[PDB]
Amino acid sequence: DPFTPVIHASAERLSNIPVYMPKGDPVGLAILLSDEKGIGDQERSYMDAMLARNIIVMPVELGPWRAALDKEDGECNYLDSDFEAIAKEALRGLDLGVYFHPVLTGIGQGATIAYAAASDSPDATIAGAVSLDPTPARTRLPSCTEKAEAIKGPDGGFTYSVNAALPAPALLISPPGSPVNNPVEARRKNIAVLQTAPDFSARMKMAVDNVVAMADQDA
Repeated sequence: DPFTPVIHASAERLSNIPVYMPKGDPVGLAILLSDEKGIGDQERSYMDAMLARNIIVMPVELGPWRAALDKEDGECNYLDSDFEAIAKEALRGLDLGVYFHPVLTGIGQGATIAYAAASDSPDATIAGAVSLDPTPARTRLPSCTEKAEAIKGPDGGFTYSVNAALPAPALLISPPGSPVNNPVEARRKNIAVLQTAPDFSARMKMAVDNVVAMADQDA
Protein backbone atom coordinates (compact mmCIF):
# COMPACT_ATOMS: atom_id res chain seq x y z
CA ASP A 1 0.00 0.00 0.00
CA PRO A 2 1.77 3.13 -1.25
CA PHE A 3 -0.58 5.48 0.66
CA THR A 4 -0.06 3.94 4.10
CA PRO A 5 3.17 4.52 6.02
CA VAL A 6 5.01 1.28 6.61
CA ILE A 7 5.85 2.32 10.19
CA HIS A 8 5.76 5.35 12.44
CA ALA A 9 8.85 6.51 14.33
CA SER A 10 9.17 8.43 17.60
CA ALA A 11 12.43 9.75 19.05
CA GLU A 12 13.36 12.73 21.25
CA ARG A 13 11.07 15.69 20.34
CA LEU A 14 9.62 14.05 17.20
CA SER A 15 6.41 12.09 17.80
CA ASN A 16 4.65 9.58 15.54
CA ILE A 17 6.43 10.46 12.29
CA PRO A 18 5.14 8.40 9.35
CA VAL A 19 7.68 6.53 7.21
CA TYR A 20 6.74 6.16 3.53
CA MET A 21 8.56 3.64 1.33
CA PRO A 22 9.05 3.96 -2.44
CA LYS A 23 8.19 1.23 -4.93
CA GLY A 24 11.81 0.56 -5.92
CA ASP A 25 14.89 -0.10 -3.82
CA PRO A 26 15.61 2.93 -1.58
CA VAL A 27 18.53 5.18 -2.55
CA GLY A 28 18.20 7.70 0.27
CA LEU A 29 16.09 9.05 3.10
CA ALA A 30 14.53 12.51 3.33
CA ILE A 31 12.96 14.17 6.38
CA LEU A 32 10.39 16.64 5.02
CA LEU A 33 9.63 19.53 7.40
CA SER A 34 6.31 21.06 6.41
CA ASP A 35 5.51 24.75 6.45
CA GLU A 36 3.90 25.96 9.66
CA LYS A 37 0.36 25.50 8.29
CA GLY A 38 1.10 21.75 8.10
CA ILE A 39 1.27 19.16 5.34
CA GLY A 40 -0.54 20.69 2.37
CA ASP A 41 -0.63 19.93 -1.32
CA GLN A 42 2.88 21.34 -1.82
CA GLU A 43 4.31 18.94 0.76
CA ARG A 44 2.25 16.05 -0.62
CA SER A 45 3.41 16.75 -4.17
CA TYR A 46 7.03 17.00 -3.02
CA MET A 47 6.79 13.71 -1.13
CA ASP A 48 5.23 11.99 -4.15
CA ALA A 49 8.05 13.22 -6.39
CA MET A 50 10.74 12.07 -3.96
CA LEU A 51 9.07 8.67 -3.55
CA ALA A 52 9.04 8.33 -7.36
CA ARG A 53 12.84 8.73 -7.28
CA ASN A 54 13.09 5.94 -4.66
CA ILE A 55 13.70 8.22 -1.66
CA ILE A 56 12.19 7.16 1.66
CA VAL A 57 10.21 10.17 2.91
CA MET A 58 9.35 11.06 6.52
CA PRO A 59 6.97 14.06 6.47
CA VAL A 60 6.98 16.10 9.68
CA GLU A 61 4.00 18.25 10.65
CA LEU A 62 5.85 21.41 11.67
CA GLY A 63 3.31 22.75 14.19
CA PRO A 64 3.54 20.20 17.01
CA TRP A 65 7.31 19.94 16.63
CA ARG A 66 7.80 23.71 16.71
CA ALA A 67 5.62 23.81 19.83
CA ALA A 68 8.03 21.39 21.51
CA LEU A 69 11.04 23.46 20.43
CA ASP A 70 9.45 26.61 21.86
CA LYS A 71 9.07 24.93 25.25
CA GLU A 72 12.83 24.56 25.77
CA ASP A 73 14.85 26.74 28.10
CA GLY A 74 18.10 28.33 26.98
CA GLU A 75 19.16 30.52 24.09
CA CYS A 76 18.83 28.23 21.03
CA ASN A 77 17.39 24.88 19.91
CA TYR A 78 19.87 22.17 18.95
CA LEU A 79 18.04 20.47 16.10
CA ASP A 80 20.14 17.64 14.72
CA SER A 81 19.72 15.25 17.65
CA ASP A 82 16.05 14.89 16.63
CA PHE A 83 16.94 14.16 13.02
CA GLU A 84 19.72 11.66 13.70
CA ALA A 85 17.57 9.81 16.24
CA ILE A 86 14.39 9.71 14.15
CA ALA A 87 16.29 8.44 11.10
CA LYS A 88 18.05 5.75 13.11
CA GLU A 89 14.77 4.69 14.69
CA ALA A 90 13.00 4.59 11.32
CA LEU A 91 15.77 2.53 9.73
CA ARG A 92 15.82 0.08 12.64
CA GLY A 93 12.08 -0.38 12.21
CA LEU A 94 12.39 -0.87 8.45
CA ASP A 95 15.16 -3.48 8.83
CA LEU A 96 16.36 -3.19 5.23
CA GLY A 97 20.04 -3.98 5.74
CA VAL A 98 20.80 -0.43 4.60
CA TYR A 99 21.48 2.77 6.52
CA PHE A 100 21.22 6.32 5.16
CA HIS A 101 22.09 9.65 6.67
CA PRO A 102 18.94 11.76 6.13
CA VAL A 103 18.64 14.62 3.71
CA LEU A 104 16.95 17.45 5.58
CA THR A 105 14.34 19.22 3.49
CA GLY A 106 11.18 21.25 3.86
CA ILE A 107 8.99 24.02 2.50
CA GLY A 108 8.52 27.53 3.85
CA GLN A 109 9.39 27.67 7.55
CA GLY A 110 10.42 24.02 7.43
CA ALA A 111 12.80 24.81 4.57
CA THR A 112 14.53 27.50 6.65
CA ILE A 113 14.77 25.17 9.65
CA ALA A 114 16.31 22.42 7.50
CA TYR A 115 19.05 24.84 6.45
CA ALA A 116 19.69 26.00 10.01
CA ALA A 117 20.01 22.38 11.15
CA ALA A 118 22.45 21.52 8.36
CA SER A 119 24.54 24.54 9.31
CA ASP A 120 25.05 23.16 12.85
CA SER A 121 25.36 19.45 11.96
CA PRO A 122 28.08 17.14 13.28
CA ASP A 123 30.07 15.34 10.62
CA ALA A 124 28.61 12.07 9.31
CA THR A 125 25.10 12.86 10.53
CA ILE A 126 23.11 14.24 7.58
CA ALA A 127 23.48 14.05 3.82
CA GLY A 128 22.74 17.75 3.40
CA ALA A 129 19.80 20.15 3.27
CA VAL A 130 17.48 21.16 0.43
CA SER A 131 15.36 24.20 1.29
CA LEU A 132 12.34 24.62 -1.02
CA ASP A 133 10.87 28.15 -0.94
CA PRO A 134 12.23 29.09 2.52
CA THR A 135 10.49 31.75 4.59
CA PRO A 136 11.46 33.13 8.01
CA ALA A 137 11.03 30.56 10.76
CA ARG A 138 8.77 31.75 13.59
CA THR A 139 10.38 29.71 16.32
CA ARG A 140 10.56 31.32 19.75
CA LEU A 141 14.36 30.60 19.90
CA PRO A 142 16.92 30.60 17.10
CA SER A 143 18.41 27.29 16.09
CA CYS A 144 21.90 26.81 17.47
CA THR A 145 24.49 27.95 14.95
CA GLU A 146 28.06 27.44 13.84
CA LYS A 147 28.78 30.09 11.18
CA ALA A 148 25.32 30.64 9.64
CA GLU A 149 24.20 33.38 12.02
CA ALA A 150 20.60 33.63 13.17
CA ILE A 151 19.02 36.92 12.04
CA LYS A 152 15.89 37.98 13.93
CA GLY A 153 13.85 40.00 11.47
CA PRO A 154 11.63 43.03 12.05
CA ASP A 155 8.62 40.73 12.48
CA GLY A 156 10.47 38.46 14.91
CA GLY A 157 11.04 35.69 12.36
CA PHE A 158 14.40 33.96 11.92
CA THR A 159 16.51 33.63 8.80
CA TYR A 160 20.06 32.28 8.74
CA SER A 161 23.11 33.78 7.06
CA VAL A 162 24.34 32.37 3.79
CA ASN A 163 27.91 32.76 2.51
CA ALA A 164 28.73 30.87 5.73
CA ALA A 165 30.89 27.75 5.94
CA LEU A 166 28.71 24.65 6.42
CA PRO A 167 29.50 21.16 7.76
CA ALA A 168 27.09 19.62 5.22
CA PRO A 169 25.93 20.68 1.74
CA ALA A 170 22.91 22.96 1.44
CA LEU A 171 20.81 24.25 -1.46
CA LEU A 172 18.14 26.95 -1.16
CA ILE A 173 15.63 27.21 -4.03
CA SER A 174 13.46 30.33 -4.15
CA PRO A 175 10.91 32.05 -6.42
CA PRO A 176 11.91 34.80 -8.87
CA GLY A 177 13.32 37.89 -7.21
CA SER A 178 15.76 35.91 -5.05
CA PRO A 179 19.54 35.90 -5.52
CA VAL A 180 21.35 33.19 -7.43
CA ASN A 181 24.98 32.40 -6.97
CA ASN A 182 27.59 30.16 -8.63
CA PRO A 183 26.90 26.57 -7.53
CA VAL A 184 30.37 25.26 -8.41
CA GLU A 185 32.16 27.90 -6.34
CA ALA A 186 29.58 27.68 -3.54
CA ARG A 187 30.13 23.94 -3.18
CA ARG A 188 33.92 24.38 -3.28
CA LYS A 189 33.61 26.96 -0.48
CA ASN A 190 31.14 24.82 1.56
CA ILE A 191 28.52 27.60 1.48
CA ALA A 192 24.86 27.51 0.55
CA VAL A 193 24.02 27.14 -3.12
CA LEU A 194 21.33 29.67 -4.09
CA GLN A 195 19.07 28.90 -7.05
CA THR A 196 15.71 29.96 -8.49
CA ALA A 197 13.09 28.68 -10.90
CA PRO A 198 10.03 30.49 -12.24
CA ASP A 199 7.27 28.27 -10.81
CA PHE A 200 6.73 25.80 -7.99
CA SER A 201 6.74 22.84 -10.37
CA ALA A 202 10.24 23.66 -11.65
CA ARG A 203 11.49 24.59 -8.17
CA MET A 204 10.16 21.31 -6.74
CA LYS A 205 11.78 19.32 -9.55
CA MET A 206 15.11 20.99 -8.78
CA ALA A 207 14.63 20.16 -5.09
CA VAL A 208 14.02 16.46 -5.81
CA ASP A 209 17.03 16.29 -8.14
CA ASN A 210 19.26 17.59 -5.38
CA VAL A 211 17.74 15.44 -2.62
CA VAL A 212 18.59 12.43 -4.80
CA ALA A 213 22.07 13.75 -5.58
CA MET A 214 22.90 14.55 -1.95
CA ALA A 215 21.68 11.09 -0.88
CA ASP A 216 23.73 9.38 -3.58
CA GLN A 217 26.87 11.37 -2.71
CA ASP A 218 26.54 10.53 0.96
CA ALA A 219 26.08 6.79 0.46
